[PDB]
Amino acid sequence: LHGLLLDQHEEFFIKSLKQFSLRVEILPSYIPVRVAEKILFVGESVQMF
Amino acid sequence: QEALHNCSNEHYPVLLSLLKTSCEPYTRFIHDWVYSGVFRDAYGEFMIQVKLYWTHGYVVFLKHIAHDIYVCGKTINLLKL
Amino acid sequence: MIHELLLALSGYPGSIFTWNKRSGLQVSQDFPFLHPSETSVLNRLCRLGTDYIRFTEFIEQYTGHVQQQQGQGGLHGIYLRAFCTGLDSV
Amino acid sequence: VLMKRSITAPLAAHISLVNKAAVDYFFVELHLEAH
Repeated sequence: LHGLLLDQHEEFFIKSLKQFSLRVEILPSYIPVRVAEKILFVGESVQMF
Repeated sequence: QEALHNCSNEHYPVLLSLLKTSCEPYTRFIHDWVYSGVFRDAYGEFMIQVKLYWTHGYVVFLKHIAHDIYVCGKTINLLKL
Repeated sequence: MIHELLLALSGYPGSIFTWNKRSGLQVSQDFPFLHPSETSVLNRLCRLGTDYIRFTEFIEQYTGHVQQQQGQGGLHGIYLRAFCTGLDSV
Repeated sequence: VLMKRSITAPLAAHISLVNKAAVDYFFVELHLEAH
């Protein structure tokens, strides 16, 4: 909702335009890739505007 | 900074209550200098301090608002002159 | 036997149930005052306190040891700490 | 979450009102625009 993170030096399967990249390898298998793409898109979108 | 460094702890609401009263004086400092333009000096522990006459020495919380207050007080300080 | 067993099982090693890190809790098993009938039931009870001491040691070692943390998930990170909290609550 | 949404919000809106009154005070009273 705010594009903010406090996580330093641990994984959360995500790392104006950019500053987020998809950690595809670490991702939980029981949570699909498809929703994580939407999540990455939303976080980037909120950071942009 | 201990707050942003934390995200979840058994002392996380405890530290929230600690900082919430540990920031009680500074909000009062800012509530002085904006509506009066004169802050009661303690020891110079206010983060800002003090012809065209402006030569104020200025050059953590958001410094995005620090310069905003730094200009918001010096203009009222000119009206006192 | 009465208080000593509960003291061992809570995770305070005594002089009857001697803590090692290679054999955990262990009966002294060198007295002819205790016999093979009670010995076995006691060893079965020793297992639980051994595992318990391991659990509490890991939880204490890695939760509440730093402010909140570069990085290795098996030693650091929020997720390991939240694991130790869940393990303590179970 | 760590943020200010009840402290800076009734404060920053007042800062701008002070600033606009001062910018007004220069022009319509001391006539800098005529200089």
